Amino acid sequence: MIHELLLALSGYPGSIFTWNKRSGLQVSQDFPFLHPSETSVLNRLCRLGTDYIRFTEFIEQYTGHVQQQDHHPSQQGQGGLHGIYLRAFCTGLDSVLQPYRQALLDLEQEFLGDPHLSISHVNYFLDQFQLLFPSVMVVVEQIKSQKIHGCQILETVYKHSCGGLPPVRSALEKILAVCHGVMYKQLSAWM
Amino acid sequence: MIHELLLALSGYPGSIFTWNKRSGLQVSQDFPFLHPSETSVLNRLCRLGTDYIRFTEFIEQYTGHVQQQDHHPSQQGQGGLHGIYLRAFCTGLDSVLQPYRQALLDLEQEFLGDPHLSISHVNYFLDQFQLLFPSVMVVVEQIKSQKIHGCQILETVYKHSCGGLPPVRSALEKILAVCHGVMYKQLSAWM
Amino acid sequence: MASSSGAGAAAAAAAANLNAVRETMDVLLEISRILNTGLDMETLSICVRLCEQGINPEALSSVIKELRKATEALKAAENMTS
Amino acid sequence: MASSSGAGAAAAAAAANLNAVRETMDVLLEISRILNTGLDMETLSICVRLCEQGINPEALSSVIKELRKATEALKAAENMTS
Amino acid sequence: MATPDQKSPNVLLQNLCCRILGRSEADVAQQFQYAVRVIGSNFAPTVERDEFLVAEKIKKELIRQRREADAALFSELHRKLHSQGVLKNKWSILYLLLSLSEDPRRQPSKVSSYATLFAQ
Amino acid sequence: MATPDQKSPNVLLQNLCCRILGRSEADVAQQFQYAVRVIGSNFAPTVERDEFLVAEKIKKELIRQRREADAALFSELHRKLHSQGVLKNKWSILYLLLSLSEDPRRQPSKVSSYATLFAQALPRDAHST
Amino acid sequence: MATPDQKSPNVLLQNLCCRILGRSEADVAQQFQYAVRVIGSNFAPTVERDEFLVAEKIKKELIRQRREADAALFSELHRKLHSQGVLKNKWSILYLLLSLSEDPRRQPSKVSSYATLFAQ
Amino acid sequence: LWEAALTYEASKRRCWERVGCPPGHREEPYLTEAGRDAFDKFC
Amino acid sequence: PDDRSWLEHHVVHQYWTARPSQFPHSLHLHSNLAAVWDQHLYSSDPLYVPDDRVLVTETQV
Amino acid sequence: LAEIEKCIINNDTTITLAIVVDKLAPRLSQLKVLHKVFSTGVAEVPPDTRNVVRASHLLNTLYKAILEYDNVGEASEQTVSLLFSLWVETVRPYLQTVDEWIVHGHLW
Repeated sequence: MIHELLLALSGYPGSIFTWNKRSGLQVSQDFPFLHPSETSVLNRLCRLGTDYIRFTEFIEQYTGHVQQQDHHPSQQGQGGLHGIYLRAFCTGLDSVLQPYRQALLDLEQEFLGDPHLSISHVNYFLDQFQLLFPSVMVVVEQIKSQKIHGCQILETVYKHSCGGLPPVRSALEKILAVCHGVMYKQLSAWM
Repeated sequence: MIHELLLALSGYPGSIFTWNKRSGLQVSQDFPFLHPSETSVLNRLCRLGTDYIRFTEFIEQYTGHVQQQDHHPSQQGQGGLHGIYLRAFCTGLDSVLQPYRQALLDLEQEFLGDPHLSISHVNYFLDQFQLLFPSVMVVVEQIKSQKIHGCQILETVYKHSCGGLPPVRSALEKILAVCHGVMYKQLSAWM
Repeated sequence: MASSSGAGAAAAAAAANLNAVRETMDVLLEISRILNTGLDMETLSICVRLCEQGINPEALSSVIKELRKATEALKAAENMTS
Repeated sequence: MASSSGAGAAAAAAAANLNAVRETMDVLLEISRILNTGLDMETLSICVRLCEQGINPEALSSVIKELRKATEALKAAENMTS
Repeated sequence: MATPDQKSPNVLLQNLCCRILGRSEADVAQQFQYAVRVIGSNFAPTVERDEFLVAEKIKKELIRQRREADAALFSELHRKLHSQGVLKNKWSILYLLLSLSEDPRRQPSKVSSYATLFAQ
Repeated sequence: MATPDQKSPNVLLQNLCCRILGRSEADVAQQFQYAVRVIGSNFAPTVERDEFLVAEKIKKELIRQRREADAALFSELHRKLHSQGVLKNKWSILYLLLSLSEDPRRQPSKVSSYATLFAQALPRDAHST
Repeated sequence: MATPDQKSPNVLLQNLCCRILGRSEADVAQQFQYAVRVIGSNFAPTVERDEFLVAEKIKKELIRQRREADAALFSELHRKLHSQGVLKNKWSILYLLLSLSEDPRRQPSKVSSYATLFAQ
Repeated sequence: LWEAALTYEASKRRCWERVGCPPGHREEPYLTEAGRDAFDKFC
Repeated sequence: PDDRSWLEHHVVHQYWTARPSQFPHSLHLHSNLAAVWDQHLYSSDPLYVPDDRVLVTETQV
Repeated sequence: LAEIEKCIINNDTTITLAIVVDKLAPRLSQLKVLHKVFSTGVAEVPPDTRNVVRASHLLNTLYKAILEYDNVGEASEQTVSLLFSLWVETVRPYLQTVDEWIVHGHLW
């Protein structure tokens, strides 16, 4: 069951964990082998997993798809995520999700090591990402909704980088560092 | 089998890899002990081996016989591949197969070192020759089919020297150099 | 809101399955009536389950016909002996 | 062919038991390290065998403490004579 | 492999016997044994295992029985069933239903009570 | 190829003395005799075979050393140990380890006070051993 | 010259059963008895005892299955086999191969678990 | 003896097909790749 | 074939062949998740006909 | 891939599908980029295009991809290197033809 849960968390929805385009990742049904309270807790973790899946979908939407060659590259950034800043945003998001992927693999290995471990151990171990991911998802959704383009995206990230969540602060600092690297590269080219 | 496979590649057909004068080296049949994907890999390797065998057969056909001192050397060129340039061509082909033989010996040493090695390692190691041999075989088949004779074969080699494969280009340069050495010997005698 | 997704989805799936089963049973009943097969809901459900379990339709049909003939012979014997 | 399956499975079970014992001993060593007990693997194994062999835990604890004090006194005597 | 708690073929056959005969399971034991023997026998493959061929055969049979309206209704119901996609073995159910169709005009040859004579 | 088997106390004590003193058994004969005398008349019918008391004591000790994270790790380790069925006398092993435990703080280099409390444990003495 | 100990058809059939079932000869005793009963039964002569007629029938059957390429391949393989002359009973082997051909288009009628009842 | 037995190392290979004894079980290579003796058996 | 069958059992199972290789697996819930899921499906929908599924090893996959 | 297969063959360590996917993740990303670039450079080229026209379309696609990956920065380094190698290889025949025209005065 843990392997299936991780696969859903790894982006492979199954018969237990159903993905809904509208609702995101959800537990598909009541399983006879789970206590309903255990089902409730698992779905509570599945909320974080759903956010992760939606983040991965966004990553594919903005970096995984070929940029339509609309002659005016400035407007490609509006409707579709496009622009070097958009690529930097996607790269930063993937870099921030890399530690989560590593933690998920470590959890899988640990659960493989000890058959007496329960899902509660994962819920403990994964709670840090259950707190981290929602804020970054909100920031990304704001970027998408405001159609931030070019360096104006950098300004928005800076404004969001001043958040109060220390882990969110560090993650946004990493993203801002990548964006500033892109900005500095452009500035280098100009100067 | 790996030793048997190399022997088939070394010209010793067996029960799994049969040599057919018409079909060349081929996997004899589907065996119950291999996955069909392994059968496909084996068939690709047998394709390479077939090309090698055909090259060796051509080498024997045009180089393997002692030159009959038939008084008229000019008529040998018509039916049979003949001429000093033909001998140079066969020598070049054997020289190009010499590095292939060396690579096969290195593969043999590796398989002796590790009995757990699989066909994928050979396919990786032998892929360079899997790319080299088909092009040279095509060139040789064109020479045979067009009955290129004397130094006019050299012109075809030049045409073949324009290939895109860097290793094939280098090999054809070596062969052309040997043929030009013979041509220069004749030219020296004349001049 | 997080915890609710498994049981709620299970309930929605069960309701949809029940409605689909009802629709299928109605279609099957209409087909049986048009063909004058003489099958009731329970017998039709049993036949459907057997076919889903892989029973040969020719064997199943022969068995059903033989069982009906045996039931008719038994009813005739019971009515003649009564 | 029948008989060979039992001895191989028994040997595998013994090896698994050995690995489990090793894991348990590792856990105990980690516990000692967190507790800064100062026991080495051989000493820990000897103590484990003694407790497993039925040594009275109050007696075992008193004996261990006395032995540790004696070992410390012997090490101090060896360092004073050196 | 989602095997619905399918009560054993024996239990299903017993339920079928009880329903068809209108008697309890205990009264159909000989009939249950006969059913088990019939079900266990190897049957030749059905004449048609193609849903569309079975539908066409059903339509032709209904037209031959002068049930053209029933043929159209059968075709429509078959289309609806195919679109519903709930049944895994449509060909088997269609073949069974076709094989079980009875012509209302041909007076059922009432199984003579005489079959009971040999049971003793 | 060693199979676990009950070996006489003399062999175990000899090995223990050898490893503790780091000398041959001939060189620890006096110490061996003293230990043998003390150990030879000591059966603990008074020890309550209850792991929970030992675990609680270990937790309290860890808290005293400001090692609450280590206490959690110890709890998890105890859970894993219970999961494994290698040890039968866990109460004895835990009691021995706790008695032989040395405080890393005694981190630091000493421990604040030793106001032993009545808390303690059970006396088991109640049974007719 | 001691023609390899070609074990009697009963032993060969037993080995074949063991291979097909993936069980030892001792586990297929009931199946071996069934095989002996089948083999001892009188079988009708094959419909066609002509190698070329059998090849043509195979090609026609493959065409009926819309496998025209497979029909051509079958005709070519049959010509090659006839020319090779290694097989003494070409008509019998062709009839066997025809009997063993399977239509890839017909969805396998999953054998109801109930068939096992008669296996005992 | 338990401690002499303690000095036994065991395979770290695990699988999610096995949970009761994850001491490894040697996937056992296949199609050539089991070495010369298996190839001779195949021949 | 017996020696060859013994090797074939010990040289990796014919699962890659259309012959069904049954392999022993742990029945633990975490290890038998496929079997437990099949059981739940079998328990949940009376219309569920079990499809023939090929069991493959994770290493084999 | 061969190194992964060797590690699988050794069977000494538990290798899971997740572990393999993660190991191939950088390679999988490079493969995705290569697939898109190849589709644009070759697959998008109409079959009836003149070889000169096919080549020019491929070359322009390569140039545009190069610009995109250079603007993508450090995260595309493996992809940028791949694209640079592709460009160098594709220009090798073109540069050779240019060289032959410049040196021998003959457009071969």
